[PDB]
Amino acid sequence: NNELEPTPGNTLRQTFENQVNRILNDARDKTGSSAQKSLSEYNNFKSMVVSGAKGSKINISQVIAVVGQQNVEGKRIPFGFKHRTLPHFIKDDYGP
Amino acid sequence: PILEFLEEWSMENLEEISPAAIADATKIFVNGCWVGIHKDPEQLMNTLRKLRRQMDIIVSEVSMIRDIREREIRIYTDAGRICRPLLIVEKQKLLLK
Amino acid sequence: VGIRFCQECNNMLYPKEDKENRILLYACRNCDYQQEADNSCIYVNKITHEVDELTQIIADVSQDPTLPRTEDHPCQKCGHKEAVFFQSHSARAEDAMRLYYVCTAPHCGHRWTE
Amino acid sequence: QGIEQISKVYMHLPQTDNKKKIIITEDGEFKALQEWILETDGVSLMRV
Amino acid sequence: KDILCRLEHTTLRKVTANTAIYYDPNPQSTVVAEDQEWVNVYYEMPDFDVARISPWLLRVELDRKHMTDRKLTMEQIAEKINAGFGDDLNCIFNDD
Amino acid sequence: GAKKSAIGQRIVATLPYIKQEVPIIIVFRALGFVSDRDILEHIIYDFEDPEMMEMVKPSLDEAFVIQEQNVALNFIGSRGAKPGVTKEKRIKYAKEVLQKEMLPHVGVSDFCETKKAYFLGYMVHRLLLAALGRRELDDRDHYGNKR
Amino acid sequence: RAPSTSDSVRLKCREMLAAALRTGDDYIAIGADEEELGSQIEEAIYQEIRNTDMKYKNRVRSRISNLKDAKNPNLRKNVLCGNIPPDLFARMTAEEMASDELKEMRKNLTKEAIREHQMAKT
Ligand SMILES: [Zn+2]
Ligand SMILES: [Zn+2]
Repeated sequence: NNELEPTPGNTLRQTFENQVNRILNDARDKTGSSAQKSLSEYNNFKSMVVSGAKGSKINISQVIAVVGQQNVEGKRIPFGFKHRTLPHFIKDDYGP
Repeated sequence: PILEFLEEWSMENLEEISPAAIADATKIFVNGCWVGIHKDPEQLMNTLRKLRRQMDIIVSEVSMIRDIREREIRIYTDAGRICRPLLIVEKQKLLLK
Repeated sequence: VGIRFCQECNNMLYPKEDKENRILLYACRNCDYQQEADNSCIYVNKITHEVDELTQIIADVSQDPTLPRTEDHPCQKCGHKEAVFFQSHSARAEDAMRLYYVCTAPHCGHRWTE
Repeated sequence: QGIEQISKVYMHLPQTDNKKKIIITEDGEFKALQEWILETDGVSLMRV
Repeated sequence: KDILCRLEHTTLRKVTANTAIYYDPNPQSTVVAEDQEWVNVYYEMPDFDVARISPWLLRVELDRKHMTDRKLTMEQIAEKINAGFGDDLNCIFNDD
Repeated sequence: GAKKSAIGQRIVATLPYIKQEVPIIIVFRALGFVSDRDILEHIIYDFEDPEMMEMVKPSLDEAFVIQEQNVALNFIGSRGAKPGVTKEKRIKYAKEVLQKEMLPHVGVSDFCETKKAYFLGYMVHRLLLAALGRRELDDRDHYGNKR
Repeated sequence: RAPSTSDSVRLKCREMLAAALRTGDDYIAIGADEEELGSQIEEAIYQEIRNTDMKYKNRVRSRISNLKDAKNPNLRKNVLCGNIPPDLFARMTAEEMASDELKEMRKNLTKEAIREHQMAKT
């Protein structure tokens, strides 16, 4: 509807994708935090991460809750096809 | 056989047209060689799809790509292209029964 | 814009100033054919998007299976409900976030933008 | 206007404390001021 | 930002919308009537256009918002042109 | 710097077995098209779109010196990678190059000249749609462009 | 209190300034000597510039355009009535204050809009 106003130093597409990126990033972080708070004291992923000997918190959030946004060159997956990332989507679809 | 069938249909060879009509017709290429133009791409594409699915003149692996936005119908029959089978869908229903 | 061709050789008529009466004449070099210019603007260029996408969209995209279809914006020349909507995604705009709609019904290639 | 070999210059306030203006107060304390800094994409240092 | 405008290289192309070459041979008449009213101001006090001037015309539209954002005025643009080309280009500018 | 910007961008062609690019309209003249309307018909299929028309003005004015097919053939043969001994041999060499070396898949017979001309015009048209941004640049890694 | 001058350009500038002040018959409404006012203004401009160069000419033309326009009549009314003294009118800073109220309103509106247009750092 052309009611998103760009942030300065950023074009309208850049502002849009930045909004989407921050939304998905905070969604992943909230889900991972909630998953971490659910971990028992005997959960051995939490043992290995609390010791710091292997893995990390992001690994636990990925395996338990959400893998998250996949990025290429620091960007979401581009339209390799004509306005599509794959043949399973309508053209001009910026959904997650 | 593709060229023979297209000549048998309402396709106009580039040697036998005024350029002024080329804007209002779909350019038809065969292996990248511009064969002609056609005045109705939807009918022609449906015909070619039917023929390939029946395997009457067009053998399978012959690719018929219509760029609607650019008004182009590229037909490819050369070797080296990579293809895979897919189940045909019609009226949001499978032809497989 | 000054696209005019010679009526003898069909070559571009270049602008030429007639100092004898101070009027523009589009003259063919190498075939010396003159034509009374009336545009009075030999050349004009656009820097800030004096082009519109609705001039360029083609009605045949109503047949595209890959484009999405919505019924929330009916046509304006036949009232047909279904419309195919998409983004131009071309240069000279640099923000294709707006949508251009085509009436999906055949024989009505009416278009608009929202 | 503007000095050559320069493109759009980003004016901003550094939320990072290192780029903030650190001053010594009268009490002898380090205060980091939030101030406007300009980050360009080209370089002509003598002119600027 | 006022200092920023003194750094960011502002060329003419930044602040202009469009450009047209007209003939407009008689200068005290104009091919564009809306030009006529303010052109007659500068032809009430003509200088180097006493009864004649080169019978072409280069009209350029200047983007208002870029003039304000870069804090440019009509006078400095006219002075810059006349300095870069001496007397060879007589530049007549509308009121800002 | 002195004149390169007034003429601005203009279109060239780098044909095979030629050590130097050539203006495109010279190549069209070499295929027997003197009228600029005829050449632009093979390139621009709608003459009412002034942007595309302004795109081709620099090349047309670049090639305005030559108006004869034989002159363009002499031009090309002078720039050939195997220079002919004289104007006639240079013309024959350029004629053979256009006959066989350039766009052979369109055809290698004399009567295919028009077909080749059309194809060449289409290529220029595609380039213009790349220039005006109405089409998207093709991707080298797009696997559909592979064999 | 206008010192007369024999310079053709200066007196021509003065009479065109008077031919701007005649617009709208406000001088009839007030009853002020528009010729003397124009001579005072041109003297002030020449004192400011000390020359007949481009700055002098375009300053005079900017003032004459700002006087002639009908969308800012109260400016001319204040000038002729004496609310705006002539020496101040000679040294107005373009359209930033010497302009109608609605123009200043929209200029301040876009001045505030360019704030949100150009802060960022996200
Ligand atoms: Zn001619
Ligand atoms: Zn409709």
